[PDB]
Amino acid sequence: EITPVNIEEELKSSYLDYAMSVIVGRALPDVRDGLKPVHRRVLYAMNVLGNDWNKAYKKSARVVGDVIGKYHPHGDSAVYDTIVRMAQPFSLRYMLVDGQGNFGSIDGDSAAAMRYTEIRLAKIAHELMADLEKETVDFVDNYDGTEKIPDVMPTKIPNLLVNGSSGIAVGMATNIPPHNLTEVINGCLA
Amino acid sequence: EITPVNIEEELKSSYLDYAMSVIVGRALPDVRDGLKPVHRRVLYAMNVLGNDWNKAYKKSARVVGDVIGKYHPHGDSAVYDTIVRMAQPFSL
Amino acid sequence: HILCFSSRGRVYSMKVYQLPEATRGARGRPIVNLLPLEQDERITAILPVTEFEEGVKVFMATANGTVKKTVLTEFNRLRTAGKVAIKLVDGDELIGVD
Amino acid sequence: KLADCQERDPALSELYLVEGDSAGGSAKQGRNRKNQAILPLKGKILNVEKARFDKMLSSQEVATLITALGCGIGRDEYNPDKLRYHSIIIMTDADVDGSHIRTLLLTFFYRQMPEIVERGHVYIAQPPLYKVKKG
Amino acid sequence: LGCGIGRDEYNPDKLRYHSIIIMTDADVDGSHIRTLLLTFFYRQMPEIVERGHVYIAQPPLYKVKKG
Amino acid sequence: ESDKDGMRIVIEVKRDAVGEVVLNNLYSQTQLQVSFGINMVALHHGQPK
Amino acid sequence: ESDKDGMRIVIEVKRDAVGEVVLNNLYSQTQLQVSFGINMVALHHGQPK
Amino acid sequence: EMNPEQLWETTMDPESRRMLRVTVKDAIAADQLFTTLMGDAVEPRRAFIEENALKAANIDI
Amino acid sequence: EMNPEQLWETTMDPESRRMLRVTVKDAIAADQLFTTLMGDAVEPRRAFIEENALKAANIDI
DNA sequence: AAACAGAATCAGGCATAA
DNA sequence: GATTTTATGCCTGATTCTGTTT
DNA sequence: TTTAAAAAATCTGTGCGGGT
DNA sequence: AATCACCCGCACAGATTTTTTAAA
Ligand SMILES: COc1c(N2C[C@@H]3CCCN[C@@H]3C2)c(F)cc2c(=O)c(C(=O)O)cn(C3CC3)c12
Ligand SMILES: [Mg+2]
Ligand SMILES: [Mg+2]
Repeated sequence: EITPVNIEEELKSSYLDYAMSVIVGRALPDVRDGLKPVHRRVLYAMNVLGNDWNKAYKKSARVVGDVIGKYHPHGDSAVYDTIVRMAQPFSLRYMLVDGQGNFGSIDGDSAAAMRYTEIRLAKIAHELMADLEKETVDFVDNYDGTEKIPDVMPTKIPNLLVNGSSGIAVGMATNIPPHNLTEVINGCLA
Repeated sequence: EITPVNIEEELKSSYLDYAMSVIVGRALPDVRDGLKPVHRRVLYAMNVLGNDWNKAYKKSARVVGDVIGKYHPHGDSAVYDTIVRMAQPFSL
Repeated sequence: HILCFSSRGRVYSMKVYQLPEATRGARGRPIVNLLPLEQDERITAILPVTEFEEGVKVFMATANGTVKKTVLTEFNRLRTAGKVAIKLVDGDELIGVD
Repeated sequence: KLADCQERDPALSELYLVEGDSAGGSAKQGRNRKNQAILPLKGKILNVEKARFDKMLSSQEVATLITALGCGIGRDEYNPDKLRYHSIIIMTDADVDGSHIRTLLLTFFYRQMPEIVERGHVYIAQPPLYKVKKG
Repeated sequence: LGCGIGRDEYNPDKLRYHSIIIMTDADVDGSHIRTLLLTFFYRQMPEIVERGHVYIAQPPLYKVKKG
Repeated sequence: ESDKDGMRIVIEVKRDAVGEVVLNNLYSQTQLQVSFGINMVALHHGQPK
Repeated sequence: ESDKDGMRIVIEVKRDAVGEVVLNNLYSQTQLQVSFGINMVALHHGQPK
Repeated sequence: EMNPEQLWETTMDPESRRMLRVTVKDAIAADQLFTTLMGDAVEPRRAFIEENALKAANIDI
Repeated sequence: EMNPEQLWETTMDPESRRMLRVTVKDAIAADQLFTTLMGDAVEPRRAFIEENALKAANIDI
């Protein structure tokens, strides 16, 4: 059967849904740990896989497959592009991923495909997820209700100030520059 | 530092290496089970993952990632093309 | 400052250091690259000026014994193309300006 | 990229606008090819509220959509009596990225072809979300 | 390469580099590509080979570490 | 005209011809009849046979 | 001429120019000087601020 | 993620499908809404979002 | 899979590289070998592969 | 003195790779 | 997330040369 | 009394990073 | 395995349109 609908209500409902979803869950960072949802999911998946800083490397395809098959219901090329940026010394003041292979250069060259490279966690990335197994944060559900994901990380590093952020949303945006770790620690102590 | 070499020996050794590798490990089936190496590796990976016939489905990217990252040292698009053909009712 | 008087009573302004700099043995550069003159329009008199002040006048002396006096403030601002400063007749040229 | 039908009377035909290539192929495979047509969309479409007229004319997605509709555009040759189908149906995913595309298409139709909306030729589809089974 | 081709305009004195180095992987496909390149060079430009302008690189295979 | 019931392709015969000649020409010229070359080669004890 | 010792870009100026003037023009017209607009927005209790 | 048969029998079969028909009610507020939500100016859009989605939800009295 | 600095320091540095130089020895056997291995006919290639890869390997003393 | 049979050559398609 | 060019062997249909005949 | 030149005031591309 | 076109906000250099002002 066919039921009528007014165009104003449809427009308003659809646009409000899209705007609220983008504002709250895709493009802005949390003030407590300084991460977007995709960064948090990537780090949690790497931690669950057992990919530590003093063990052997793993291929990027395996990590991308786990991330998009258990936590993140989107495409894989953008996830790989997100992972690549967290390992470049000319992008992050303190890198969070350790890479092995061709990851680009400041000259503007692109990185190799994910069938060629390998990654593992950096040493400072273990301080963002300290005491994760002692019930210090809340857990939420994934898109199926089969897995659980942390709601925020129990970080010891003021990540937002020391690494910055930049994102574009509907109606607003953000732009934060990076800082130096020792100075921020001294300010916190003061 | 610099060592001379004859062209005939280099050509012969390289071509024999490639030909034997392709004959014994890429394109012919085994008479006992009827599978090529890639089919066997895909089935073994799916068995290890616990992807049984009376459980829930799994994303294709996860299986392809496991196969490429643990057993098959090649590209990932041809592996997906191989997996696709094993599920078509008009092919098998 | 440099004031250039052409063969048709046109006036242009320019700085000294804006001119080409070369050595003793060099030939020079064509001034057409610096001023929008005609094909046969050539300078005939140059009046250096330090700065503009008060309402003093500029005495212009041409050939054939012609004289003219004009207020300096009219030349305080000039465009790319000069303005006529004297109505010459036939082959009469400015030879002395102070 | 259009997959047409066999019926020649425009009052007995339908046109579907689908969100992606995979859904476009799925719709092509399982349709009634007697009186149903399929036109796939790739990527997000232009916002014709923020753009200029020539920019809208030089975009290929909008150009193909205009050609498939068959009415013409420009307020100089726009004749709403030559519409090739009398039912236009919008089919997108049931997530937040389908609402955006629905809004963009509604904006295009309302700003450029008011008579089509006034006469009631535009529809929206309702796919299900769950499936349960016990034996 | 900048020498021309066809044995009607081929002049081996216009070579723009006097060292040509082939670098591939250490597997079987690298061997296949090496054979194809050698076939091209030997069949189409014999004087380049006869004058010793062609080399083959040799990268390592393992890296070991303890402390 | 294929549908859920099964495959169905319709070819219309002209008024001045018999169907059999057209069908045989279609058999001879199109892919309504193909050849399959059988060649049974497999690996036995690590050797082709 | 960048190498393992670091970045190095070489620009050569004619005899009829001054290095400072061309350097200033390069500052003005290319990306040898950029602006960075600071705008600190983040999520606090699930709300932008 | 759906098989073509499921898609047909759930969405495209005229015997068992459900749809919506789009109509225009006022035609004088529709222009305002379209201009506000899809226009170039950002401030009206931000104010609209902040007023509707943020504050009105916290107090649904 | 190698970092660029490792690749340079192990393969491309003139003070550490090792390479091979290609020469021609007989020039009458090379033509026959190239024709057999890279030619159009399949039977000589199959015979050569069999002779050099089965009998000369499985049988030796 | 062109037709006309017979022979030789050339593309394309099929499943894993670069 | 589509389209774009090669290797490797076997079979077929269409096209182009070559000696023969009316 | 025209009438070419400043000179201001508006428009128009472009790139940053997660998504289709 | 590289290449191609849109959404979303902000800042700025460069190109077009109006408006004024000194010369014939
Ligand atoms: C075919 O759509 C895409 C285009 N195009 C769309 C344009 C209009 C139609 C004709 N093709 C052009 C190129 C593109 F340029 C890039 C991407 C892309 O990067 C991407 C991804 O997952 O990374 C996914 N998609 C599809 C999911 C949208 C892309
Ligand atoms: Mg992309
Ligand atoms: Mg491929």
